[PDB]
Amino acid sequence: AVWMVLRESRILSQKNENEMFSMVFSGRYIILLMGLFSIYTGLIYNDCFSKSLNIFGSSWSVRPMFTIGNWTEETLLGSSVLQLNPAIPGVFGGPYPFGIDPIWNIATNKLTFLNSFKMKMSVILGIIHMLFGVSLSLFNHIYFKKPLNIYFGFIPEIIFMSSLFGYLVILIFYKWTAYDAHSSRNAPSLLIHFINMFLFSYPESGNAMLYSGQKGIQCFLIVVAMLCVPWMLLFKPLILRHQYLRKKFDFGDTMVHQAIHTIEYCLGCIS
Amino acid sequence: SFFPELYFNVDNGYLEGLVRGLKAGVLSQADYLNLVQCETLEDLKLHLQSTDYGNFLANEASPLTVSVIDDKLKEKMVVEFRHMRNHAYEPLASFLDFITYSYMIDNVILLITGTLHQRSIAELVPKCHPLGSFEQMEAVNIAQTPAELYNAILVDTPLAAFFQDCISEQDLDEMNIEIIRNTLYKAYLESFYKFCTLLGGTTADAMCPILEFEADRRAFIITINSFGTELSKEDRAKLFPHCGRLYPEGLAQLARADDYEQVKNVADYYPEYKLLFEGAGSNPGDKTLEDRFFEHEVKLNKLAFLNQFHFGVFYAFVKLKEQECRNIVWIAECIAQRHRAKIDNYIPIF
Amino acid sequence: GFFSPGIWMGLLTTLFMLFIFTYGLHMILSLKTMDRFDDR
Amino acid sequence: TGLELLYLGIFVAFWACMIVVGICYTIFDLGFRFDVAWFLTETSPFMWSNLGIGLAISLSVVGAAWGIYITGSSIIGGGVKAPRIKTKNLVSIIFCEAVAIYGIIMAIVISNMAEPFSATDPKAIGHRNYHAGYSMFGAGLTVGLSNLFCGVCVGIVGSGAALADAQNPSLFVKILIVEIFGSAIGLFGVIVAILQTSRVKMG
Amino acid sequence: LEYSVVFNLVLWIMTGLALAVIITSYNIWNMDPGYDSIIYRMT
Amino acid sequence: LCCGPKLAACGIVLSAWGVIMLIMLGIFFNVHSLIEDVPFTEKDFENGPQNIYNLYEQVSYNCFIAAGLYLLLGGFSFCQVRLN
Amino acid sequence: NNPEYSSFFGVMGASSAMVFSAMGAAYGTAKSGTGIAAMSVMRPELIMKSIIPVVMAGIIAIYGLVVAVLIANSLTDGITLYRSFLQLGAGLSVGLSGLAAGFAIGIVGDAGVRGTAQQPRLFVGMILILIFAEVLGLYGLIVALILSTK
Amino acid sequence: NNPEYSSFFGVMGASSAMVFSAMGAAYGTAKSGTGIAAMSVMRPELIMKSIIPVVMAGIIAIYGLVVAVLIANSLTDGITLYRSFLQLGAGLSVGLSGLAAGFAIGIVGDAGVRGTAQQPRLFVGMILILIFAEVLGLYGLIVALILSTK
Amino acid sequence: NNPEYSSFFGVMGASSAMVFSAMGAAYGTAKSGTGIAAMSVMRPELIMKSIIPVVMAGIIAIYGLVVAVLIANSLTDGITLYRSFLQLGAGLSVGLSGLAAGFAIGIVGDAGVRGTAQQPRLFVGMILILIFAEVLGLYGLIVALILSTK
Amino acid sequence: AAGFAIGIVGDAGVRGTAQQPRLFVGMILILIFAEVLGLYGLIVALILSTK
Amino acid sequence: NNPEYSSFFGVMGASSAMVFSAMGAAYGTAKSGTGIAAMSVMRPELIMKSIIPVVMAGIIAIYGLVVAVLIANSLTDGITLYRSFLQLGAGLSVGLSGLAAGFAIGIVGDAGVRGTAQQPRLFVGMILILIFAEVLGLYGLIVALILSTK
Amino acid sequence: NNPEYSSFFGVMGASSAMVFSAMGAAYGTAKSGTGIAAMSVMRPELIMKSIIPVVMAGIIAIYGLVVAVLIANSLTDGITLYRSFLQLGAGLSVGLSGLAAGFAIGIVGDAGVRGTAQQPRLFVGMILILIFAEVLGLYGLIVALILSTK
Amino acid sequence: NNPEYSSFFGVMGASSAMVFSAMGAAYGTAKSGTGIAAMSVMRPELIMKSIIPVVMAGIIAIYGLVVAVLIANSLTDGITLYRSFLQLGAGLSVGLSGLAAGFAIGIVGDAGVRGTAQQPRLFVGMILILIFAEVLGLYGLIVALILSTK
Repeated sequence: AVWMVLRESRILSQKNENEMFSMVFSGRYIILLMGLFSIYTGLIYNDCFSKSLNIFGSSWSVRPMFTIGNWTEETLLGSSVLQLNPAIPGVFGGPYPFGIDPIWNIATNKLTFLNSFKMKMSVILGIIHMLFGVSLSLFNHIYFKKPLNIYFGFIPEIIFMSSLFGYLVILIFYKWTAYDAHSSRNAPSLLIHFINMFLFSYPESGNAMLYSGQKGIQCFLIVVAMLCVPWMLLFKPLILRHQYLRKKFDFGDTMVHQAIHTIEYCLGCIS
Repeated sequence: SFFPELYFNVDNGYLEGLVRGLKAGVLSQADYLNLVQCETLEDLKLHLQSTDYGNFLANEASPLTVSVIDDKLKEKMVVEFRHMRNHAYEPLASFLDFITYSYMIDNVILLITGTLHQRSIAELVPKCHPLGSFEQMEAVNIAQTPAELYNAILVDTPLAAFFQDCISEQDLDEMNIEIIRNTLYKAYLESFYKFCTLLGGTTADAMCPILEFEADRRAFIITINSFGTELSKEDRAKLFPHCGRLYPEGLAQLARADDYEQVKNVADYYPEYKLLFEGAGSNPGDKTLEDRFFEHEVKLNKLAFLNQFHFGVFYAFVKLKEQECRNIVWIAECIAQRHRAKIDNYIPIF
Repeated sequence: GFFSPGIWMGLLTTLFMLFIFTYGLHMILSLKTMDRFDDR
Repeated sequence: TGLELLYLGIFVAFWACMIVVGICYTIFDLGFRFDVAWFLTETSPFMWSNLGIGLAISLSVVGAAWGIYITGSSIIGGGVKAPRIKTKNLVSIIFCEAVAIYGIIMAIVISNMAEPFSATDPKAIGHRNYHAGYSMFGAGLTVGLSNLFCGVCVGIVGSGAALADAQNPSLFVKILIVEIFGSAIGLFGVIVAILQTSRVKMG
Repeated sequence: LEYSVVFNLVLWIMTGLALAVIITSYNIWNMDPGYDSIIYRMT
Repeated sequence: LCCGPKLAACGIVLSAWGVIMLIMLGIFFNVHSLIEDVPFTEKDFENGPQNIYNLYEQVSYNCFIAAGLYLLLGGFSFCQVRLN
Repeated sequence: NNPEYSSFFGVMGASSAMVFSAMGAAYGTAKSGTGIAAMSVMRPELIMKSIIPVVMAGIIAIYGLVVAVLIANSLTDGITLYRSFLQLGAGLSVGLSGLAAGFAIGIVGDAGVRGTAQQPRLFVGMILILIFAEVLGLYGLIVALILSTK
Repeated sequence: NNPEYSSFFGVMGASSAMVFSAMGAAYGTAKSGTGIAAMSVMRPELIMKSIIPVVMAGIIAIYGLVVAVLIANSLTDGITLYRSFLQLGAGLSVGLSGLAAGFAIGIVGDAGVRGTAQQPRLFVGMILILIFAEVLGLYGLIVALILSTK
Repeated sequence: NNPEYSSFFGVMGASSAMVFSAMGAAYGTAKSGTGIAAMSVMRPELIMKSIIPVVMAGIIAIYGLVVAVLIANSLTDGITLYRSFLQLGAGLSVGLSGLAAGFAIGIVGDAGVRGTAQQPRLFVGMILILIFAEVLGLYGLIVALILSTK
Repeated sequence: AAGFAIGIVGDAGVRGTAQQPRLFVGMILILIFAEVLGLYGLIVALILSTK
Repeated sequence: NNPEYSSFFGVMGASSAMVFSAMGAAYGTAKSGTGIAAMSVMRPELIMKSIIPVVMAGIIAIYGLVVAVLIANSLTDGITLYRSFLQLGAGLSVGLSGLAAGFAIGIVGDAGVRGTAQQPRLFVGMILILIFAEVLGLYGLIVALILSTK
Repeated sequence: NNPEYSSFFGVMGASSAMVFSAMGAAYGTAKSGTGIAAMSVMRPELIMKSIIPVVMAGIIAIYGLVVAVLIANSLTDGITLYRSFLQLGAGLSVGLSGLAAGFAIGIVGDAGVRGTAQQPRLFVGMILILIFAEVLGLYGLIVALILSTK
Repeated sequence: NNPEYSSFFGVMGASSAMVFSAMGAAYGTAKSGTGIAAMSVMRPELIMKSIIPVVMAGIIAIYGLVVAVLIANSLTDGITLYRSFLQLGAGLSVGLSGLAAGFAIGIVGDAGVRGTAQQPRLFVGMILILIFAEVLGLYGLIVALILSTK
């Protein structure tokens, strides 16, 4: 991108019959940012051609203390094994200042540590952007003075999305700070609670709960989300019909338009 | 694929050898030169006797005319074709029938028009092209009734399926005869092309390029010739076959075009055709557009004999022999009228 | 068991004959006659 | 394609059933009920040997015969205008006869090794007989199929040679080189079949 | 007892019969009426 | 030889990238004498830290050697663009 | 002491030798008769000569008859299995070989009949090619016979 | 001492002989009758000669009828199995061989009968070829008779 | 003392005798009827003669009906197996033979009626050809009866 | 089998009948034959299912 | 000790190598020969250059020979089974890989000859493509040899 | 401690990887060569650019060679079965995935080469589709590499 | 207490997830490339914005890669079988579901690009339709992710 910008005056003042170069040139300022942010995220991902960047701040574990923790001459058996570094041994811990600790770039199980992050992060970021996109609709509905689009639309729509999907995001952060390796066995499963949430499935045992009273919260949120649907589903066409008879309006077609909006909105939120 | 080169020779083995042996007998460039160096029709006969042609003008009228040579040339190849067509089995016979269909289509156009303008069938049949044959009755003794010919076609004539586009007789009376024949031929091309693709082996790859060429050629020429006549652009498009390279995009531009230049602009997107329009100098004393298409078509039909296990050799054979006749007649006609400077307008067929 | 030595071996030899028979019969079925004769 | 559709439907059902049965045996943790060694060991080596011998001779004839019709029709057809063809192009059929011979010699050398066993319980009986038995099957199969496809090759090529020679007598000699390669393909199968049974014994 | 025999017999007997019916039924199911004589006019 | 300035230009960019990456790699080998942890150790591996330090220095030298080839290539390709 | 089913393989050989050979000759016969019927219309004088492919097809059928009978006359109850497989091989060997030879006969003869009518100089070439097919069939007989004593 | 279910193969033989021979005759009959219907409309004077293909097809059916009956009359309950394999071989040998002959009959009949109308001199050639198809069928009968009494 | 499952074969026989012969008659009936419809438009005067193939096909179905009933009335629980095998054979013999006859009937009826429409002299030859198909069906019945009572 | 018989003859019969009214009686007879063919199945089933 | 039957798989390997390689070479050879004959009719001067594809095919045949011979010489009765599986894998690896290569040889040579007949400048291009197909066959040989000696 | 035939699954992997990859590369090579031969006649100057699909295909073949060799080098007799299944999975994953990639290379090359001749601007687009196909092949290699060391 | 073969089911899941997904992407890529090449003849300026079907086809392949990695990392020796069946279901679910998506992406992409050539307004519509096809792949991934963690 820097090249294209530095040659911007020379590229403009010539013929460019190659449409492939023209396209990327036209987006050259878009690409510039693409690179700059890719650098930022790559540094946190700590991957430069599959190489991490060790700043001598990697204190994830203290191998000398690994041997102290009842590992005497393990490198003899090690000749045929790996051996996973234990959590909460009393001698390991502490976050990496910026990005993922370089140690994981040389692990055989990065394929669970790092993949877990990216999955959960993707959900968090996606939902937030979705909520932002909905928030913007409020300014537009106000600008055009459509009270109905906020009293029967925005409000139940944002509650619908928040109550189901924002709740999930909170729980993801909650577990990270709520549970340590001390409870890694039978540790709560975020996906299972999320699915059981929607289904009102509350087994007596088999899954640990994230917090006391969660069952009441799970039921409440789903009921509200469902109660949000009538608002967006039927209140606008119904009130418009009333306004017709009071003031004196294709009621049937209006119901179709609103129903399609509701159906696509709710199903699309999930997808 | 492994589709050919296995069962092909079981029934078609004999004919494949025969038809290529017949191809070997086509006039070569060396032979055409000997025929050009005549300037006399009787000398032309003598030079023809040097090849597989000859001794077919024997016992004819002492005065030798071009019209006689024309009829005799067709007759020779018709016999050779019918011989191969008769000694053949359904797997190939159906393919060959499509070839005959092209001639039958013209012949049934002759049966109508005359029937529509009260002419007797017996008067029309003598001017039908061979291979039409129509040995069936009901098409005969129609009593100059269009309905009787229409029913006879639907029932006995193999072309009945194609007439589904032009039906109810109303079409026969209200449509221009030329739109009717162009519509029927389109149906022929569409079915025949698909048939070749059903035989999805060597034949499809060797045969379809030629059929696709014809479809695109007709789209080009029709568009140009239609400029100066009375024809709706939509009705013109209705005659453009969909079995070609213009179908995806290109026919839409020809359908809208109102000028030769716009037609060429379409060709510009297809180098295989662009070269033909550029070669067609169209000078007052040069080759024209139709001539370049004929040269291309022959090139393709010659390449057909590069595959030894397909049906396309039989189609190519017929077309190459027909051009051979066109070449020979042209020479005879140039002699009769003494236009020696125009003698080198034959299409070499190797 | 589902199969014995006897039954199994019998099946194997049967298949060889079925494969040959199938081939032979296939070629026999794919036999056509002429639609018309060339001339008098 | 009525017959091809039938053949395919049987083919798919045949293997589809094997897939279901095989996976089920695994799923239900059957005690190795599907025992390949049992199938191979109970099947008399005499069956395997005689199958290979019949295949070696029979498949080789199929090839030769296949090529015979490929070039026969082309030669006869072309000769209608070029009767000279029979002078030289008949060698293709000689090539096909040679392809058939390959299998005949191998089949006889194999059959010459057949002997009785007077054997019953395979356990520790005929250890060598099983090896020789399987080898005879393989060598017979090896040469049979090799000659089968050899004969088809030389037939296809000979057809092209006849079609070329019909139009230009100068082409035959140069083209003939290809048929020689075809013949070599069959010979290679012979070499391996000989090796496979080169060190076998019965009794 | 003798399962392998009853099994072998019944499977291959019913397989041969079932296939004969399937093929025979197909051939009739797909009987070609000729699509001529009166069909061209009715079509 | 000209060879085409479009192709010489590609070499110049690849050569510059190569020298930058290879020198940095050799440095990392010398500093962490490491994340890559692929110095081709022996299977008969003893308790001798000096052995891996020696391997890392060798790899670093190899990186600088390869960079030298790109330095020579960049000069050649550069002059081709200038004369082209 | 005789493995049961030992007689099954033997009788199967006799069956195959006859059935496959008949199939081959029948295939050749059908093709030859079809080509002859088409040829004879124009040149009836060639009808007698044109029969040869059919007689040749018939040899392929005899080849099979010889083995099928040889095997049948060699069957007993207390068959030692070894002998049975030898008979099975002989049956299969001549069967498929005769079948393939019959196909070559039919296919070549069909083309040959048309070729001869158009060019009688092809008559000998037709015979020579089909002569190979007849040898192909004899080969099958020879091996089938050899196995009977091994 | 006699194997159980031993009668199964002999019973299948008797039926197979009848069924396959009927299949052969049926094919030859249908094709010959088709040629007759197509031919004799132009030359009805041949209608009484073109029937022969059809009669000959019937011979293949009799071939099968004779063996099927001979087998059935040879079956009992306490069969030594050996005999049953022989009965199955005889049944299949004549049935499948007649089946092949039926195709030769049918195909040659159609081509010959229609060709004969175009060229009456073909009549002799047609019969000779069809005679060869009858010979092909008889070979199967011969072997079946040898096995059925072996 | 009776083999379990033994009744399975006899029961399949009673069914097969009817099912396969029904398909045969169905083919003949359907194929002939199509030709009749085409004929009658050209000339209805033959409508009372062209029916003959159709009733003939039905006779084939009866052939099977007779055996199917004879077998069904011969079924028992304490079956000796031998008789069960014979019943299976009889069912296949008549069913499959009638099936072949059904195609023989259908093909010749269609061609015969269509031809006769153009050439009334074809009628006599048509009847004889239909007779051969009926005889082919009878041969199966004969063997099936011999087996079922054996 | 009877169902196939009915369908094939019905198509040809009905189409022909419009072409030729005289076909009606022949069509019915043919249809009757197919129905009789089907009955045969019922008869055997009734006899067999009660044995 | 050395289990029985263990040599079975190794025998299949030696056979598979040769048979599948022959398949590839035979197809590629037939395809090349067809194209060569087609060209030479138009112009004989290119015949020598058009031969290479046929040698290319023959190499596939050798690929199969090298492994088939290596295994066939290695085969014994007392095989430790592990070695037999290696032989089976080596046989399949080279045979099936060479088959794929020979197919490409056939397709590319045939198309290359027709193209070259029209455009002599194609000579180098088609040969380069054929080189990749030969490499594909070699890869097969490489893996097969590694396994057979493992 | 280990079961028998445990190497059976692994060795099939090494073979499968090479064979399927050769099948994929061969298919793409054959289809590309056909398009190259046909195209180059009209546009000979593109002969050195239309070769690329063929190189792409060879990559799929290498992909397969690498895994097959890695399995072979890790293929032993005393395999723990667990490891053997992993090797088979790695072999199948790269082989069958490369086969899918070869299909795409084949079709895209065939259409792309001709499309480019009619439209030089298509060249870059053709390459990108080819790069996507190479990425598809790599995906299989990646999984195989993960499994082979797991 | 861990059932043998349990790891077989497991590893087959990881492979299937990759293989079927690659097949889907390969099909969609092959069809998309064909349409693009033809389109480029008339409207080359549309080539760059016509790659989308091909990229989308790719992600289907990735969805498969993702599951294959998740399973491959999850594979162990002492697998409790239950986990293995979850892995097998996860593998098949994403692979076969993506395969179905590959057809929709390919078929729609071809029609969309060809249509766009004449109706540039189709672009948003092409995208809307393709998105739904991608969703099919996503749904398969969702289920696979749920199963692998259950």
